[PDB]
Amino acid sequence: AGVGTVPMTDYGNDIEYYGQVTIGTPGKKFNLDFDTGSSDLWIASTLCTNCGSGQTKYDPNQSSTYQADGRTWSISYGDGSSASGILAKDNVNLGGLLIKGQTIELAKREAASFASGPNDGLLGLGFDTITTVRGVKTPMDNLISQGLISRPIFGVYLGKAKNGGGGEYIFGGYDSTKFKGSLTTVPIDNSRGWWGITVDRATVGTSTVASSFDGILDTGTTLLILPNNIAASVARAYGASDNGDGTYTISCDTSAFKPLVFSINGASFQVSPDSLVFEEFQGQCIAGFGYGNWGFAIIGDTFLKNNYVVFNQGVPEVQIAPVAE
Amino acid sequence: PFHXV
Repeated sequence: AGVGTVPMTDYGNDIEYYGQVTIGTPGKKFNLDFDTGSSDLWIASTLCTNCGSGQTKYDPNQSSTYQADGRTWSISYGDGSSASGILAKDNVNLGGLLIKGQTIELAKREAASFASGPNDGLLGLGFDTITTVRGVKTPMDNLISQGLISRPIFGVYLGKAKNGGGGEYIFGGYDSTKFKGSLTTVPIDNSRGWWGITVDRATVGTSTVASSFDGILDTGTTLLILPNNIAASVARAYGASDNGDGTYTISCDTSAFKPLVFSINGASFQVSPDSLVFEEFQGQCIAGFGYGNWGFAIIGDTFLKNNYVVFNQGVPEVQIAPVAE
Repeated sequence: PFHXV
């Protein structure tokens, strides 16, 4: 793969996307979930006492570039999953870019959901204002300051399991074979440490289901999570029924549905009919959109697997275009 | 589903 190019693996039905990262000297390969909603790089380690037997664990003793650190860390994600441990320093190779002396977080403890998932840890791609430990420079910060990328951007392509899966992240560039037409520039609000954008409106056919709302681009979230009123409005347009747990039951037959269209900075971006269904279990389908009690939307994989995004940390801003498919 | 902070 080209310089800074990281091929991704699509886990299950577009649940998450992970890539291989080499840490240490000589180094081990780790499968990390690439998360634009967080800013900590943590990995399962041999200091962990409740980690999965299937996870690959970082072993300080086997890295000649390991450097001890006296600080501890703890994190808790949006769904309550958590992990904790100690800080360390080592080299990280991201698509051939060798970041020297990156602060890495070794887990001593992790939630059962991490122990049973496909990840060895997470790579945070949010802004450095939300690292859990103050003074920690994120991998993007280090790629820029070490001169490993000449433009402070990363291009993101998330594939659809229905089309073969895959995905690809490119640090320092983007790939126009993955999208169609012209990219639309959208300003980013990073005041809360996330990639925040404003959606002008949302329509289903001729119906305006929502007026302008703010949301965050989160590759680490599976669904499109909307504020309660907006979610209900969307659900009514598709005849979806509320499961009372933040999810909806929708018809498995999407052949009759119109796309969920977002108007962003004057252009149209959509959630295609097929993406309206997340998963099918014993003939019942769970929708690709859900609800949460926040005033902003979490624009997750349901949306990102339909739209290519170029993330620019420098401005900050994003460039979006419909996926080529 | 997952909900990454």
